[PDB]
Parts: sequence; C-alpha cells; structure tokens
Amino acid sequence: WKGATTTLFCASDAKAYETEVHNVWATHACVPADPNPQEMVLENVTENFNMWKNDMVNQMQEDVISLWDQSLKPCVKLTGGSAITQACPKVTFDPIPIHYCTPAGYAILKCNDKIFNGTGPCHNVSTVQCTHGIKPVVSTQLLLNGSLAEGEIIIRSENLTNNVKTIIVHLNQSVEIVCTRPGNGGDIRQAHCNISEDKWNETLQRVSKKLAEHFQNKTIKFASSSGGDLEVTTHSFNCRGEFFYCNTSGLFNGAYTPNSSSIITIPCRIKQIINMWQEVGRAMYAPPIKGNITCKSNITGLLLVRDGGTEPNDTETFRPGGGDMRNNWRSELYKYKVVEI
Amino acid sequence: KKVVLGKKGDTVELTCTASQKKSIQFHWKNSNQIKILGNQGSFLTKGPSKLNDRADSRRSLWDQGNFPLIIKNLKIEDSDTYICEVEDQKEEVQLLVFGLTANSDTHLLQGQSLTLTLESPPGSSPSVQCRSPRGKNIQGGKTLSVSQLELQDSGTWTCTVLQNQKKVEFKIDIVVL
Repeated sequence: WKGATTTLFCASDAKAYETEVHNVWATHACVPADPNPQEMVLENVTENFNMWKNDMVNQMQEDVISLWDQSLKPCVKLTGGSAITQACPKVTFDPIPIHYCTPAGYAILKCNDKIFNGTGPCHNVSTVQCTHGIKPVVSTQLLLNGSLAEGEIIIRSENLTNNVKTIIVHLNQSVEIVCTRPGNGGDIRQAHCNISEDKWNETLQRVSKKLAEHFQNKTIKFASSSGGDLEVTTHSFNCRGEFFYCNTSGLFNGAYTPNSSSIITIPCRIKQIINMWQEVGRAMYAPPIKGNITCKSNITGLLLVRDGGTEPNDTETFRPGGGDMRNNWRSELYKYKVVEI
Repeated sequence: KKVVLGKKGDTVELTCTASQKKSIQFHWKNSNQIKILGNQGSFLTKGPSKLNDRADSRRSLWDQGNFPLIIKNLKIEDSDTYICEVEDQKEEVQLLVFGLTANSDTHLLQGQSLTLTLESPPGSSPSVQCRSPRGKNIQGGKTLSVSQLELQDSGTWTCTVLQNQKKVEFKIDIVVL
C-alpha cells in the first residue's frame, strides 16, 4: 500500500421515513451502516500520519456543508453581496453519527496508540473499512459529543510554537453541559447553560497540567475569547434548529490548580441573524419555536488559541477558539488515513 | 520598505495579498508578535491587542486572496510594524500615526500666543510646517508656535507633516476676531 486520495462513501443508521434533516440527508447520501465492521490489526507495521493534511477532513467538510445548505433554509441569505429570500420553515435537527468509508482498491488505516498526537509514526496500526460513527456537530470553542481520548488528555496542534494555530484539546472524561431556552421565557431569545462547577474546574486543572508540559516555566491561565465575530466569541452551536450563542467568560477565568453553587451558569442568546460558517456571508432565520428548547451535550473536546507574543512576561494564556470546522472534523479524523492498496 | 501614514481619528486600510489564490487562513500581527486579527474559516477573529475594537477586515475580498487590516479611528499608539502572515508569506507594513492639535483654547485674541502640538510616535522624527491664512509658514520641531497673534492670524491654518516623503495634512481653524 501507499498513501492516497480517493472518493469516500458515507454510512449511517439513518431511518428513511424520518423527517429529521441529518437522517434525510444521510439516507440518500450514504450506505446503511454495516452491522459487522471488519477491523484487522496489522502486525509488524508502523505508519506515519498527519491529521493536519488529511483529505478525509476535506470531504467531511464538503458533506456537512451540503447537508446544511439542503436542510437549514434561512429566510434571507447574503453571499456575493447577492441577497435572496426563500421559504424558511422550522425543521427537525439533531445530528446522527456518520461513518467514512473506503471503496475497493482502497483501505483506511487507523492508529491505535493511546499516546498518538496526530503526527509522527504510529505503532499499533489496524485497517478498517469505515471510521467509527462521527456526529457532525457544528460549534466553536467547545467540541460537543465527540469521542473521548482513552489514555490521558491529549494536546493537538499543527505547531504549538505558532500562536495562530488552533490547539485541539482531546478530553478523556466528558463534562456535561445543558443549555436551554425556557418556555416562558420572557425574552424569547434569552437562554442559559449549566455546567458542574467542580467537573469543569477539574477539567481545566488537568488541561493546564498538560499545557504546562509543552510550555515549561510558565504559569498557565485561561481567559475569555478575545473578540471577532459573535459565533467565535461565544460558544455557538445549533440546537433543535436554533442558533445559540453562549458566553463563556465564566468558564475561562483565571488559573486552575489541583486543589455560586455546584453549578456554573452561562448566559446564552438565540439569534436569527448569523454569520455563516460554510462560507463568507450572512443568514437570517425565523424567531425561535415554542416550548423549552434544550440541548444536553457532552463536552469532549476544546478548541484553544494561545496569546503568545514577544513579551518578557512568561505566563501562557489560552482562550477559546474555533470557527474553522475542519478542526472539528480533525478532532475525530486524526487517527485515519486513506491508503491505496 | 513600505510605510503608511495616518492622521489621528482617521481610518486606514493596510493591504495584504495571497499568491493570487483563494480564501485561506491569514493573520495580522504587530511587531510584538501580539495577534491583531485573522480568520477562522468564514469568521473573523481578533487577538488580545490594544487595537481590538477598531480593527476590522474586508471579508468579501477574502475569496480573492485580499486580507486587509482596517484600523478605524487611528490612535497615535497604533504606530507599529504590522505583519500579515498568509501561506508561507510574511508581508510587513509600518504604520505611523500623527495628530496636530491647537493646545490653546478655541477662541483667542489680541496678542496671545498660538501654539500647535504634533502628537507623534517614538519611531518618528518628522518635519513640521504650518501655513497661516496669510500664507506665512513656520517650520518647527514637535511644538511650533507664533510669537504674538494678530487679527488676520485667524482662519484656516494648513499644516503639512513630512515623513518618508510621503506627507499628511492637518487643516486647523483658529479664531481671533
């Protein structure tokens, strides 16, 4: 075999008479998920991987874009400068896992080292036909509903010395977050998220330590997003079809060292007018549906950026990042590489 | 190299181009390696720099590989060397901001002394000259003034600030009447 690109197919457990949009997309765009995924360990082999140059990420991005373009219809959309309007019915929206599969002549190699960081040689390599199932959650700041690192927390970046490069933190224990827009519900676009204060504190404490390992002789602190678009400044994500923007000030606030309530509460807004992630442009949806709009998720990853700077000052500070959704897919695709047999 | 001059309160647009391509990642840094402004896919991010709430970029141009750094309401202290990092490239532009102020009141008269101040950055040693309404100019360092004012010393004083040749102009109205 030999590294290569080719045309992947997808697989899912989509139901075909369900109206939920990911389900409808997958049922026409993907194959049914094989009940019996063949995985074969390759004894006596080592392979180099580079999650940062994985064309599988490209194709997943392409799918998720098509899915969104076909499923979530804004009432108004701005693209070339060219505004257009169309029907914008409310929709049913809840991501399902999607598998990425290789066709005949090709195979997917999967690194199983628990220490693997995304680049360099891998020592326990197996071959599969498909990736594990991957929910295409679109978000900034917090990676929702991914898989967990198995060993210890992992730090990923294309280049840690480069402060422009987004750092992907792969958790190995999740921290639940529940976000909800209450029915009644005075401000219809008002919402909040709850996170277990102890569980978050524990999470940041451990991330700091990992981060300390790559930045020796540094105090490691966390600070609020440093600005830019609202989709990036807040933790944003779509929940049941509505675009939530949740302020993470109360999540990235100071230093976190090994030793209100039990719950951190974060304010959220639901917006109708949004910057699009698929491409440079703006979309405008209808006001939120009725009732309790709640999504309960597993924080399983983090997207961070390091301030850096030629300061003699020697405390590294880390802020929530995100916005390039290729990093979202990289956090799950990092251990796969397509190979021509 | 390339130097851009700007007046206080004005808005400036530093340019940056990627090797005739598409929409890709870019970042703008100052000389202190502090992050100013860059993209995350389709969105704009901004770093922990002093210029935060006044930096902007022209997103619509990103398809064409143009990634300007726009700085609104220029402050003297914005003066710095800025670097736009695109794909392998590093482009540099030096920003110099000046202001020219009349540190007297608004309404003067008689034999008062008018005294104009150049607000400048510490990379600057620009030459300064101010043209009276009567066409009388007065070359000067960082604070040039007039001995004794006069009645026709009122109106639109025109001041030129020279640096890297290269210039900016400050029209200042003074009223003594």
